[PDB]
Amino acid sequence: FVSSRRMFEPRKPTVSDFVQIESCVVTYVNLTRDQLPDVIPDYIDVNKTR
Amino acid sequence: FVSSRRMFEPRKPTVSDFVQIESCVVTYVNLTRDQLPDVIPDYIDVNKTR
Ligand SMILES: *[C@@H]1O[C@H](CO[C@@H]2O[C@@H](C)[C@@H](O)[C@@H](O)[C@@H]2O)[C@@H](O[C@@H]2O[C@H](CO)[C@@H](O)[C@H](O)[C@H]2NC(C)=O)[C@H](O)[C@H]1NC(C)=O
Ligand SMILES: *[C@@H]1O[C@H](CO)[C@@H](O[C@@H]2O[C@H](CO)[C@@H](O)[C@H](O)[C@H]2NC(C)=O)[C@H](O)[C@H]1NC(C)=O
Repeated sequence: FVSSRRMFEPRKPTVSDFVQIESCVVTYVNLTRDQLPDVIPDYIDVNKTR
Repeated sequence: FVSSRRMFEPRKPTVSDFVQIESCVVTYVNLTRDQLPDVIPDYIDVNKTR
């Protein structure tokens, strides 16, 4: 869930809401190809659509 | 078109500028999926593409 830090406004995540980062860190939740759409309903699997 | 709240700089909107919302309200514009490409040139109908 994503919410304003000031105001609790829980919300589902968005693909555009995120940015890629060069390096992972130990605090990043582990995730897989299949899991990412589960976390992000907005995900687009180009490999599968192709 | 989307433009600054402060001033007038209109341009076509992008799905990247939008977000899901839990609750619809009667103020919201009724819309159809085929209108999404019409409303947003940046929308993609994933199901039909599949
Ligand atoms: C998320 O992943 C990082 C990266 O570690 C790898 O992936 C993990 C799922 C696990 O298989 C690690 O053994 C892999 O090395 C995790 O960071 C690891 O943390 C453990 C804790 O002791 C450490 O032994 C590993 O060396 C770390 N991995 C590194 C440094 O590459 C992390 O714990 C995973 N989970 C979360 C919630 O971030
Ligand atoms: C969009 O669709 C909704 C759902 O039908 C419309 O909401 C209705 O509005 C009328 C107007 O008084 C109410 O009587 C109904 O109770 C509403 N139904 C709901 C909220 O489920 C809405 O008018 C349509 N148009 C717009 C611009 O939202």
